[PDB]
Amino acid sequence: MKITNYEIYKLKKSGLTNQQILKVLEYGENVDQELLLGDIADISGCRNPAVFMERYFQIDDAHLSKEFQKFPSFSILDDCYPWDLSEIYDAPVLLFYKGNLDLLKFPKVAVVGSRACSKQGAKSVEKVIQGLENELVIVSGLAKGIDTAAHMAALQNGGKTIAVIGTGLDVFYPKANKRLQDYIGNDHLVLSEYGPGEQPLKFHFPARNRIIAGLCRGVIVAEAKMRSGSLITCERAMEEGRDVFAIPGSILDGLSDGCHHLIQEGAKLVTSGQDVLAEF
Amino acid sequence: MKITNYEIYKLKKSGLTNQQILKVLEYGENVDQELLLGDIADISGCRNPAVFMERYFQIDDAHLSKEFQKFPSFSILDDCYPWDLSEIYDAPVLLFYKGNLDLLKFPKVAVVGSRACSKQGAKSVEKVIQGLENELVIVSGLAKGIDTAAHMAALQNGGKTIAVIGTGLDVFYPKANKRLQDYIGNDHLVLSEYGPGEQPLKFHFPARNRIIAGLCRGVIVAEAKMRSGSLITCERAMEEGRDVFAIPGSILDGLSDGCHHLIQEGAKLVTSGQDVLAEFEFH
Repeated sequence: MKITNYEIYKLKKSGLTNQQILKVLEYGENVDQELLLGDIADISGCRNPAVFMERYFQIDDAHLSKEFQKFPSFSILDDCYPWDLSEIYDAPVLLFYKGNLDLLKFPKVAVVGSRACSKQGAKSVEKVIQGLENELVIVSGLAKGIDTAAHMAALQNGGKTIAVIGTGLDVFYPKANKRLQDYIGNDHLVLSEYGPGEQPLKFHFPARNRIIAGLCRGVIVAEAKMRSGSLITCERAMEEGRDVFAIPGSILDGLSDGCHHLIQEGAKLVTSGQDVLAEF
Repeated sequence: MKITNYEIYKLKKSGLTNQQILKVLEYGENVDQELLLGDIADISGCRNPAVFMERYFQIDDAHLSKEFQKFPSFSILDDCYPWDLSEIYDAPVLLFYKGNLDLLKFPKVAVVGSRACSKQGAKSVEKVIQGLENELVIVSGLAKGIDTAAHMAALQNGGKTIAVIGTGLDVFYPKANKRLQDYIGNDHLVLSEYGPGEQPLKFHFPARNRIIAGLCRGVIVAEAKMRSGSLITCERAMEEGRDVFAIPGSILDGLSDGCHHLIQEGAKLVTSGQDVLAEFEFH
């Protein structure tokens, strides 16, 4: 069989992990993605090949084809799949989108931070983004706090933004961002690994963060704490050889302890967009 | 003539600069500071040797000896002069003091910053000093703002402080800090290059800063603005091979811009006294 983007989705639905599909596609390369089901089951390295195959055969192709086609997609096999993202560990094998794929061709910068951000924190992000002078596409995860402030700031400056989410492209999270998700979803770009109707499950968020970081050469931090999600994203981005740009804060409040730890560990302290641009 | 501490003061009063006296004392070493006036005038490298010698002879020794003896002193020739301060360019040749010289025997850290700091800036300095756990003598210049908060934090913790002033030991600048200067002079140590009745002249402050930095193995910055006095002290401390520990702040205020610039340039970002202690050069 020819492994198409629909087949990649069908393999995920049959129980194959992203790492298992990566092994299959790695082998399938020098054979033009023309592999037998018994070989796919073998190459994948899954526990019970007979269980995977049974799950594959039980799939109602008519009902799955409708589901797969609800939102457009692209895979690691497609030419449009960005270079920086392919280089990461566990690179997403298939991504569903809503918007203009042309945004993936321009230079990108990630922006992460506190879900419960201060008014100070949000202004700091805006100030840094304005100073970027629309030279970079703002990549963030649409969650409450500085993610929202980073999206809004790139929009107001007359530039372009990419959102990457932890739900299906039809589900909205956080509930308040429905309008903002819909807007970027038309004029800009919203990316997701999750199919229609998939819920904001806890594990989807650290997973989604891997894509935010992976898409960009650098990550901008603001108001990150000592054992926060933003810190984990930056520490993992540093491991992928990506630049971390940390915005400092007060040593009294506790809101910027992660940013300060990152700067001590080698990250670049940033005060303006020019500080970010000087490194890029 | 034998160059004594009184003679060093008399040379400063005759028009010789600190660098000029430093050249004289360097040459005078292998001759046990026994040089004649014509040689002192020559070695110093002053523009007009005849004018220096004239001025030296016009000095009323009785009036000057009373002035010199008003407050005790020590010079670069004395055993008590700290070795770290001797290593700087243009090391003070003579220092007048008020207090306990024993404080010069302990490990010291400089604390510099904004004259017009914020309440957050002062609390940042207090937090970092508290975390030092009285392991270091707090060296600062008695200026309003960060300097005052540095001295008070040392005092409250039950620690020791050294003040380096830009006036005479009987002059108080700023006027509001009189009680603090008087107390530091009583229980701690106040140092000055300036003789009795000398006023807070603008140039006295950058000069005084060279001693604050020179005395210590590290400098702590808080709320240093761009093109500020605190930044200049740190940039020169970095040139002298001293560690600079910068306390970060908001990127909005403009207050911590100098601290942020220093961190970018290689200075250590600090959040506690433990962060300072972790990287501090002791012996």
